[PDB]
Amino acid sequence: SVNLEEACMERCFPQTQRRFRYALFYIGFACLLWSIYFGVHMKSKLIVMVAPALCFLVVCVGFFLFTFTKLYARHYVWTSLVLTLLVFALTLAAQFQVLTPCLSQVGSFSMCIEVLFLLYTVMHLPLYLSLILGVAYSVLFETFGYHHWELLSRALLHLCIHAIGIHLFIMSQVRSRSTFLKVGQSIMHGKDLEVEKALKERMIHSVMPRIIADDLMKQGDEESENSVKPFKMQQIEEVSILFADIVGFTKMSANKSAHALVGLLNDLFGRFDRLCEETKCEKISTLGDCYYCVAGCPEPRADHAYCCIEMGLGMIRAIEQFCQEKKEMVNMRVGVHTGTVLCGILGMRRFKFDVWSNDVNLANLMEQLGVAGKVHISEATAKYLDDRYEMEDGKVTELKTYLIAGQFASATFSSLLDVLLSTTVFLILSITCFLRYGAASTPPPPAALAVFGAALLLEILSLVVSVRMVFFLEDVMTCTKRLLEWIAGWLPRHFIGAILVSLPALAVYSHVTSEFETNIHSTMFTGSAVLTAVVQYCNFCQLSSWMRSSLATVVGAGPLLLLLYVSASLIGQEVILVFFLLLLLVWFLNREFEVSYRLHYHGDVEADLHRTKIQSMRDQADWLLRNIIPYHVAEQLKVSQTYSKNHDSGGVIFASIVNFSEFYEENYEGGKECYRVLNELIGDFDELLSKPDYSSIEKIKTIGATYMAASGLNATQCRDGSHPQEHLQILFEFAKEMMRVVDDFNNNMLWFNFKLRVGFNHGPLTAGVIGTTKLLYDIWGDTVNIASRMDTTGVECRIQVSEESYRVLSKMGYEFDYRGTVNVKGKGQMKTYLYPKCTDSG
Amino acid sequence: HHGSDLGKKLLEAARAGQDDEVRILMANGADVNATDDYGHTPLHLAAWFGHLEIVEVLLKAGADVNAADWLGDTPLHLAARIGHLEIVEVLLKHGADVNAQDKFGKTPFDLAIDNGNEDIAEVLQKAA
Repeated sequence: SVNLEEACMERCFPQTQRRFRYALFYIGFACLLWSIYFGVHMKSKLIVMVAPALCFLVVCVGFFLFTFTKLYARHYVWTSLVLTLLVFALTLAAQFQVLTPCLSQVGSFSMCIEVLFLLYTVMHLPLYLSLILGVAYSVLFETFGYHHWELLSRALLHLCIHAIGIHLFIMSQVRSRSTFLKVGQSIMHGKDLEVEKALKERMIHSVMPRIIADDLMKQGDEESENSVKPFKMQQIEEVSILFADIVGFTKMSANKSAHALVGLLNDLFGRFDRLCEETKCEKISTLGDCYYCVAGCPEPRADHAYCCIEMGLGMIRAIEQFCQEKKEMVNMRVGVHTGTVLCGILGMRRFKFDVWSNDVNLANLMEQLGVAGKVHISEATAKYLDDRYEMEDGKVTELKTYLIAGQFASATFSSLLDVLLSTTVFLILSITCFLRYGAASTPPPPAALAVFGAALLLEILSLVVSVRMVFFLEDVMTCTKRLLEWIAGWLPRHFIGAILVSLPALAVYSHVTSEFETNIHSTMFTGSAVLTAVVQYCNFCQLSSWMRSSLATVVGAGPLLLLLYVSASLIGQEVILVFFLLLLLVWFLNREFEVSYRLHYHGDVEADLHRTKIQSMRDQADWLLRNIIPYHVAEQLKVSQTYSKNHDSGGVIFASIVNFSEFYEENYEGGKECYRVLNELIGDFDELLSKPDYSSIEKIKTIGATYMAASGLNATQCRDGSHPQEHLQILFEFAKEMMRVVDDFNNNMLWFNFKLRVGFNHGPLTAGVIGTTKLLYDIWGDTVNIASRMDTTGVECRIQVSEESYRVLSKMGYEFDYRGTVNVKGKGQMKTYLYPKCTDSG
Repeated sequence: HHGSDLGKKLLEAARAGQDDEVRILMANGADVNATDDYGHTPLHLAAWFGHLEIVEVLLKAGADVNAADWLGDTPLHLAARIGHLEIVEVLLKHGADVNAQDKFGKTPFDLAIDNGNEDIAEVLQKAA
């Protein structure tokens, strides 16, 4: 991830700049204080030690102005390198000329500690060079102080300091990486979410009209939004409805590849609906070879009949132009009607906006009764036609109608890390303070051993609690641990942290309660160890800032303010100076780390917020995709443009309520309740499909008040341990369960009987997808219209079956009775059989 | 109530006409106004199956007067739809409103008219 890990430090510049500038200010200020110390108060015998202070002041101001340059954006690393080399040399030089019996070890060790920290935190250099420079500095200082137990103690101090530093460095690195990664994820997600929104909106407008979609995408109906995870229907007056059917549609589908048909129909209907949007009339849907539209449905218009007749003429023009274009002699039956219609949406599966009345059937019939190439207008169309065209009356030769031919980063893990750190460094500091004794093996104070025991016990219990919580040990039981964990909120963390951060100061004061005022090495040792302890009080970054700062300062320095009176004073003034500087460091450093923790938290929350917002949108869009098309053609179009297929044999059933025709009482305003009841009925019908065994059945769509389904095509997978014909039988019991459900609802319906005509067939068919930027899956073939016509020549509560389907089912166990002989268009005479037996009295 | 097989069982006994079962269920703390999923009522079921004695049992069991289905019809409307005068009388003596209408938007006079029953029409036309 070289590009990644390069852009990472590409984005991290101004923070590094700010840290550098603070470091420079601090080092200059400390050097100025030591110049003042060496000048006014004491060391009046020489000017040797103030000139280096002045020159370091000027080099600091030089770097201060230097950072602005353009030869810095890829060179600041080595700039910090040269500055740290300068500091190295100056510090060792300030050490070199000592051990006269001229400066005590307290100031030397101080200036060592600040050099080491400004190295580890701010300079922002790689790890291995940093650590080798640290160990080199440590050894050089400790061996240049010689110009053995005390020295060994100082070395151990160096090791503890290095531990603190390397830990803090790693923590800063990890916290730096993680926030950039999280903000990167949050940046990535928004664009994809905006894309998903557009896809959802497009598909919604595809499946259902413009007006209701624009009214509802402001979630005017919360039920609609919860359903599309409900809506309303209306009744309207004086609307124009147009139908058109292909003449000789079976002829063009004799022995083709079933592919050119899909594309040519795509182009045809693209032209037609193109002209639709360019003529301000609204399409509804299609049935195979039939294309039909309405005018002024969502919003009535005053001159919708003119739009309808102009659509008829334009369709005539387009079909004649295509006939001249590709040379296929076809004509296009047209029917047109005007009247009143109630419009709405039925069902929750494959639901499509539609319209209903007797006038729609009347228009379809009057299309079937008209002549090809000329539109068959009605007297209802002629009430307000303004007769601006050719007036010609064309009637059936075998109602006042006319014919018109045109015109890591886990918060609880860091607790493990820093508790581990505190316990190990504290234990080693106690080791050295115990190691102070060389002549007397036992400590006269017992309080040192008591405090040692208390500390070791407290640290080990905290350690085992942390390791149980993180590793999920559950070594004894879970519920004991659970009531041993939940207590820690805002206050328990404050208080346990306060104790765990304070306690090293008490550890160092373990030994000072005894005598240290006689010998001179003891007091200097206590100063060294106490600064070593007080610097450690910064790690626990999970806590707050002001608490740890005030605690560290007070419980680390104030006791020395107390022990100052127990009288060596000049060493006192220098040591208060060094502790002033030390607290000055720790305040800024701990602030700098708390702010970074805060910002990391402020980022990760919104990362997961947007991540959860995307998922619901994705599932919603996928469900809408599944609403329209089968999954198979969905994944097929993911690498394609269109879909087209054929099946040499498939079963199909058609079914529609027959006694619904008298149930159109319109005394109620709109008659909406009956269609509501129909809606729950069809919703139950869809809920029937939800069974897991119903993967072999494809409900094609709802057609007005009818219901069409097929089978045996979704089964693309064939096994030799299977019979590939069971789809027909299972679909036959699917019809049976439909029969049972309608009977049960008729039982549960209050005083009205519902009966249906149902017809079954099977044969070779073809499948395709039509709309582009719109969507519609559909089926064509030779047996679909035959099945529809035979179902039309059916009997209520009777499963009428095609003769060949009768032959293939008679041996399957089901028994029927021959009904009669029915003559059908396209194929001629055909026999009919009935599934119900002895249903009536006779 | 919870797992209310009592409601469905009392409804099925109500339109079944099995009196002893209804009495036993009543001894079993049967919910008097327990209904189906669709909102039909035991009084309406009794009107459907014409078990008048069940109508009296339910009305003395603590039944309501303006029970409405998903179609919202009050039992007065249902009985005017049937054509049974006695059921209409024993329900209107409870004081069912005649100036109101269900969500179909029609008074019981209209439903008495279209169902061809005159008796209900003169019964209601005398009311205030």
